[PDB]
Amino acid sequence: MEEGGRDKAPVQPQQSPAAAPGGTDEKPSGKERRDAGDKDKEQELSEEDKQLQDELEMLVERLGEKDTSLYRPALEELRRQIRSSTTSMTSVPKPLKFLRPHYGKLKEIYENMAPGENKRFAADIISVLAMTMSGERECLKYRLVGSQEELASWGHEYVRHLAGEVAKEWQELDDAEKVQREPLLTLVKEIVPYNMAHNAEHEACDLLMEIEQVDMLEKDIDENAYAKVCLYLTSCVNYVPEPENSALLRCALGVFRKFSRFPEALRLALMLNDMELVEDIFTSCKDVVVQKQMAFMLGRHGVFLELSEDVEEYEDLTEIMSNVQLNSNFLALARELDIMEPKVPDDIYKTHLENNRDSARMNLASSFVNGFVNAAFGQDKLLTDDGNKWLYKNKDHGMLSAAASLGMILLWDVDGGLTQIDKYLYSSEDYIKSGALLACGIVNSGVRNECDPALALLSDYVLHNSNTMRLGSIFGLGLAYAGSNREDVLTLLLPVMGDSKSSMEVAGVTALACGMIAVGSCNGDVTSTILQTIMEKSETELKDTYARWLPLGLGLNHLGKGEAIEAILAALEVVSEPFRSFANTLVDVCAYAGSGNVLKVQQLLHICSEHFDSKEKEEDKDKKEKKDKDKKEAPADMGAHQGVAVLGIALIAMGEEIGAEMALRTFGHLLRYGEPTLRRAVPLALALISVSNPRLNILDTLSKFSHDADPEVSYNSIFAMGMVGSGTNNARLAAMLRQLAQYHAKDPNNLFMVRLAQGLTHLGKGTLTLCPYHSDRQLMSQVAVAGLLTVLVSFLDVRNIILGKSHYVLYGLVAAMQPRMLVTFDEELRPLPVSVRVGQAVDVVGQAGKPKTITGFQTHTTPVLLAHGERAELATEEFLP
Amino acid sequence: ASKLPLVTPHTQCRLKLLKLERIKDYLLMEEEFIRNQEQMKPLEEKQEEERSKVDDLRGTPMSVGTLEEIIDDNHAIVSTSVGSEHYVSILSFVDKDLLEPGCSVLLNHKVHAVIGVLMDDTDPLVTVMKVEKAPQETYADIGGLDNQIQEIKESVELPLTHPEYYEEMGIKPPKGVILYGPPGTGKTLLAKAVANQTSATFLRVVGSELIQKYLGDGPKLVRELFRVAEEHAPSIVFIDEIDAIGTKRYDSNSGGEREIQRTMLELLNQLDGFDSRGDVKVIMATNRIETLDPALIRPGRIDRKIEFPLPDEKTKKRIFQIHTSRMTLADDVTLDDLIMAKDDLSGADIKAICTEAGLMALRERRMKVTNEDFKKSKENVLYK
Amino acid sequence: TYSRQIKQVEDDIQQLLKKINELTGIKESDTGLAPPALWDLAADKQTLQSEQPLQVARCTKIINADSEDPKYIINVKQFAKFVVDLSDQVAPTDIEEGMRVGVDRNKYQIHIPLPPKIDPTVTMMQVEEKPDVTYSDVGGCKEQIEKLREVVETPLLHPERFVNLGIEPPKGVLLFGPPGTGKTLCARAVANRTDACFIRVIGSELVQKYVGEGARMVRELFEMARTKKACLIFFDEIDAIGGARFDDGAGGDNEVQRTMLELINQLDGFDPRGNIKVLMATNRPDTLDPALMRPGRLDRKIEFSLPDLEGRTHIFKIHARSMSVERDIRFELLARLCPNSTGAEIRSVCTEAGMFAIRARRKIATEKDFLEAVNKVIKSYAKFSATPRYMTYN
Ligand SMILES: Nc1ncnc2c1ncn2[C@@H]1O[C@H](COP(=O)(O)OP(=O)(O)OP(=O)(O)O)[C@@H](O)[C@H]1O
Ligand SMILES: Nc1ncnc2c1ncn2[C@@H]1O[C@H](COP(=O)(O)OP(=O)(O)OP(=O)(O)O)[C@@H](O)[C@H]1O
Ligand SMILES: [Mg+2]
Ligand SMILES: [Mg+2]
Repeated sequence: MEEGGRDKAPVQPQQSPAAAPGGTDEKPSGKERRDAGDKDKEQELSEEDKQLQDELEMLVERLGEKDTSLYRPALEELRRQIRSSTTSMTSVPKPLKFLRPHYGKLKEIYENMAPGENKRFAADIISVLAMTMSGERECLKYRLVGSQEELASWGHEYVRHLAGEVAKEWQELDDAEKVQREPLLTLVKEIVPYNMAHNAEHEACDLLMEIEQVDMLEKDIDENAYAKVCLYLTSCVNYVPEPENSALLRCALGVFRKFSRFPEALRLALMLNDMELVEDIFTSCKDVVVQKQMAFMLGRHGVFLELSEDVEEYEDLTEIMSNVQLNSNFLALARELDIMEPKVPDDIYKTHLENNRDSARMNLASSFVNGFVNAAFGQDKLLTDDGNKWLYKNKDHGMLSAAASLGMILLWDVDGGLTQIDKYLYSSEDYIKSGALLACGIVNSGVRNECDPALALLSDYVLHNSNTMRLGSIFGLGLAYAGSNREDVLTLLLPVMGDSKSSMEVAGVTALACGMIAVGSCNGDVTSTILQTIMEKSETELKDTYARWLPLGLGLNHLGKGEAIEAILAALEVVSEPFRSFANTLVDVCAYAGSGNVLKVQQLLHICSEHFDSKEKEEDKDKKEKKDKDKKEAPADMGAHQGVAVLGIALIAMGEEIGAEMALRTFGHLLRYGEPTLRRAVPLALALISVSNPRLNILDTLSKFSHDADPEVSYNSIFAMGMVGSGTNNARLAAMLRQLAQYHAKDPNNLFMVRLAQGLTHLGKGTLTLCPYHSDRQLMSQVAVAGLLTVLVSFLDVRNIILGKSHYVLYGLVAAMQPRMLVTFDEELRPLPVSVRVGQAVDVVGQAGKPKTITGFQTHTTPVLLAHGERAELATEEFLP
Repeated sequence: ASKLPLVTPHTQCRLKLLKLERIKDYLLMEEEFIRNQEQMKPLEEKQEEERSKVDDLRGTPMSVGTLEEIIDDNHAIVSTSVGSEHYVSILSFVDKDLLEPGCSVLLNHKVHAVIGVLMDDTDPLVTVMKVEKAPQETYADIGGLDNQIQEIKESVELPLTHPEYYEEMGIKPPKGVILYGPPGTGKTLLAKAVANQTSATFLRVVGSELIQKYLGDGPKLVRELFRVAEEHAPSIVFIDEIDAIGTKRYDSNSGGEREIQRTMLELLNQLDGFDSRGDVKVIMATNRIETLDPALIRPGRIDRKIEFPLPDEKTKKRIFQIHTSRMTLADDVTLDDLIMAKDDLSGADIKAICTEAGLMALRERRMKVTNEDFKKSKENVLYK
Repeated sequence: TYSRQIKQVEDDIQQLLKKINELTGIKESDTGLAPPALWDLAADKQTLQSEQPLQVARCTKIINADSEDPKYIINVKQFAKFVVDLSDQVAPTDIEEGMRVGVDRNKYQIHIPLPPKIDPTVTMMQVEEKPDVTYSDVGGCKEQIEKLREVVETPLLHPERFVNLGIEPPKGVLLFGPPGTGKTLCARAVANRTDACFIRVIGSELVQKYVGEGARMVRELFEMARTKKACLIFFDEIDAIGGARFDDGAGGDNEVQRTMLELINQLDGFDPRGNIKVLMATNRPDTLDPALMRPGRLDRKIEFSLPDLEGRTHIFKIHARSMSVERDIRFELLARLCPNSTGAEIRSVCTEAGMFAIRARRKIATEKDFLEAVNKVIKSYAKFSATPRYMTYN
């Protein structure tokens, strides 16, 4: 190495500050001349963002640091000229001049007074000169100022203007991914007070650039997947006007406002719907928005689209009523039956040739052979010989379930379901009529038509003096009205559960039926339920039939709300002994369908992890784990893996009753995708019998082994299970379970929908019609009472995987697309890659793939939605010669 | 243990920070949960009590045995070292996932029950054909060709180093490469350069040893070779002088000429069988390409064919420049006179002449090289 | 900015995770030991109830059975032979002579029957897995695909039409043609579609070092095949296992002929294999033995010929439908430019055109790239082709 001679920066820019103490007095001209010459030299040497190790920015603190210590503080006669060249130049190196804890000592140079327009020599720099110093100021000093002293000195008045100018400057030089770096200072500055920060930044972003908005939007929704309660309420309301003011999408609003509907306020949802109705220019965007507004993302929306011009545009809601439903039925009849699907395959158990080398209970499973594969108008004429012959011999519960299964066979029908039901309805049986009415209620599910709100099912209900034909008269009607919030059926059904009659099971299912309809107002149902529970469960210590049925209605009435005030009210309203306090952990968690509550998650287990479980609060920890299954359905692909690891290392590895009996019931709630991790963890826990524990529990685990639909090639594995089920695992308790698990795999056929997450991460209800299956399958030995009936159609919230197509006004084009893998790309570079599966290209409207993203070509540009909706319009345009 | 691969922000973004904080909180809570039971209901050390119990269960001697067949319900037939086999059971602490036919297992001394499973001990072959270190310097030592170097780079290096160009256009890289030309022109040299640059495991084998002295040994050797190449990693298989199996015949071969055909059929299957090939690249080289079977070189097995022509006089000057770079060469000599010493001299003659001249100067205990040394060296090396 | 904080929080949480994992127990390098949380069951009952209640139960092979009240003769392969009897828990019905059984170690009395030998080098031949091709990827030869499908897979799917009509379907099938045509790929598609076994055999595997070996493997192959109900055998590259019987002068190529004779015998004569269907494909069928090609073993003789004109356009469409190409290229001209060629050369054409586009800079190829690819892989690599001499099958 060579030193001296060329080392002029460590000499002149070190001797001028060294003689500055002697030039401070009796030298007015030099005090300004040398100051300006040093400032200009350092600025010119710091203008380029390639020579980070400046010869002046680092060689000045060796001996001029003590000079600056005696220069700014030890002068006491600061003028209006030297300060602009002094502070502006001492604020640049001071971030790196001192040791690591320098953040607390920025007020000795820069926070005293900002000289003029220092951004002039900081515009050519990105994250080196002073925007790093701005972030340092906002990180701690501004944080400690705004934690409790928002009204304060200069550290809050003009600092906001400097932050705004820095943020604007960020997207000026290169407009790179540093725009995503803009929120880093924006979020750090006034974290909880993000509302006014976003309000100030919205006008800047509107006039910044059109293209630089969509990426920021994506980043916003990426940071919307999790936030503090106040932070969520602020950001999810602040991101609303972005696609409207800056961008002109006008179509991605309503779909992306589900995060701001319930969490912010239902009045925000109302005003968003009103704004969408205001912008009725496209007359197409509106159709796409309204298509998925009853059974896809939300419901009960047919109360706002009855304005004065219901002709073709505002009348579109009417087509969303049932015309779109009939169109979907016709699409299922045309693009599925005519292509690959025959009327009655019914042969998954008829592949028993390989196996080689009489109870009527298996006949129940035979019904599952018919109903599951005969979905979507799989009507069978004289192919129901088994059901026709066995509906009148034995298995009253099973015969009722088989009668009800015909409704699931005729899924999403309004044409003649009741006409077909009438063939077998008039029989005067204790269970045929109830099952027929449940099938009828299944048939018109989602249609919400004037089929039978109080005409047919109420006629059977008003005679509520029968064991069945009175109970089996409320599940179907509740299912057909699950998405509505009409209070007429509410007032009709309230006396049913308020009857205080001897019908225990009827009142329990009434609680389930009524809860799954309303999720918001009507506290009268809450009061009636809580008072019936007080007057019933208090003076008894019987089994948990009420426990799994009464509080579930309350949870459904208080589902999806992060305010936690409802939870506090419910918990303090029903304070009682621990057995009476079985609902303490039900309502508290029921308001936490999807959110980030890691604190609540750890406090769930903090009260009682095991406590040695001396046969005292088994059901308490059971239900606590069941409610702990939440936050894994849509954890933004982060919390699920940690949760499954915790379950493996904590529950299954060691436990007493939770780990060894119902710890696997979580996987059903976890996901229905199907990964080899769980596809081997479940088999490792199921292939071994281990008769030591309550064997039936393991049987229940097998019932959820094939909870994942979308058949794949490992199905033979389950056939192997049948082999070990031939001799072992006596059929009297597992023949129906093995059969239903086997044919559930292909029960979807090619039409599947049992995940409850549409578009990006909006779950979209579903839970209401899913939770009861998991919360009723706690004990599988109770199937005798009505196990056939309950399962027979609990999962009636099946929406199908058929989505992408055309849906044009003429609907002439069939399909011109290209499928590929998921398409989420982080902003590592502005040009982005996301799908690593361009190997496929199909032009059909068949299966859309589970982890699959479909794009287009041939110069279409997708001017309808371009984001999400699963009902793409495929607008055509050719503005590219 | 691969907790979370989604760290694609790779910066100071609030998303990555929040994810890391939530991961830390989850880990802390699970640690508290897994420690509470050891603090409240230990019932055993569980760190060495279970280990002590296990060691007490298994005897101090344990013998090796060969599996032959396994039943699902935890027992199997194990052949003892002598040969007599039994019907012992299987314990629970044996992690029944390495249980495979043919693996040596650790049996108890008394009841011959399976207590453990044993890792194998490599093979003699693997050392024989595994290249360890990069031989010598990369393409900067070749010179002259500069044309097919890009072709080789396109075939082997580019699919591994930048697997993004192909995915944009959606194609599979070309599969096979073969190099042909007159002898002594730089084929093995290019192979050495590729071996130096590459990062995958490099396997080399000559064609003259594909022929054995018993019946059915050749196909066995071929199958084992591709099994080894498959079971490691992305790898490169290099076969040199294939035609040596079709040109020379040896009396040590037990069969006649048909076992050569059987070996050929086996090799053809291995190149393009109906099993999933995986990720293996094949490089072949010969100087008599008009004799081997055209069914071995069809597209789909070998896709690229590269010819190495005789050097030109510009390349001759470049080669002389390369091979006397560090020689203390006197000023009297001139390379132009040596260029047309022979009409059609190849690459190897240059190095031969240079080394022989160096040795001749070494005899007289000198340092410089004069003209008469080169003049006698060319006669010594060329005219016999 | 706060890198020194986030980096240390990551490192400390990683160290905490490692510490808690060590606390749970992953250290003390294993020689075949399962995780301590998985074998905790074998702690109190298995130690003292899976050790003494069970014994070694030597394996023996029975010879014959003396009649009425029974005595048996036992054989083991290093100890002696014995005369023994049964126990109370085994019935005298399921103990037919010629099957391995379990025998106690001190009193030597029979306990349990066992399955027979399978010879692991023959056990490995089961596919146990399936490839990923489909009938939709074999374009150009629809007739051959249909002809093969109505023999291999239709009778197993619907074995009721044939029985009612009284027809007994054919059993064997042969596929022959020049190289690079689609035989092996068609076999892969069949293996993917089916549901029964699929036992794959390469001809060159039947060559052995000693005398009287290949016949054995053939015997056990058909035994294991008969164990199942109904499933398939695939024989690839037959022309390596037997050409013809020609012995002259010194006996040469003689043992392989014995293997071929055993293979022939197993297919016909004295109760044939029954419900087993074979499928063989070859390259030069002019050397096959006349006794083998007789129908009753090789009922069908599907032939694969070079695609005519529609086959070429169809193969181009299949192999180029997943790339970034210009919107207005016409493949019919490319089909017209290569008269006699196989699917392999067309696949090579597509890949080479893509490589030419990558060569310079572009992202989407043009027709000039395809023209250069055709003018380089068809007309310049013509000194290295097999099709002129294999269309005469020599
Ligand atoms: N193009 C060349 N550039 C540099 N050196 C060369 C060249 N051609 C030949 N040589 C020299 O000749 C030697 C012979 O090389 P090598 O044996 O690898 O050639 P080859 O033609 O592949 O041989 P073979 O055909 O006999 O297997 C090289 O080691 C090098 O010293
Ligand atoms: N009709 C076709 N449709 C699609 N691809 C084809 C067709 N014919 C050949 N190919 C392609 O060409 C190649 C044919 O190789 P394949 O393994 O099928 O040949 P083969 O008949 O077994 O040959 P050989 O007997 O020479 O080993 C494969 O890459 C395959 O994709
Ligand atoms: Mg060589
Ligand atoms: Mg082949």
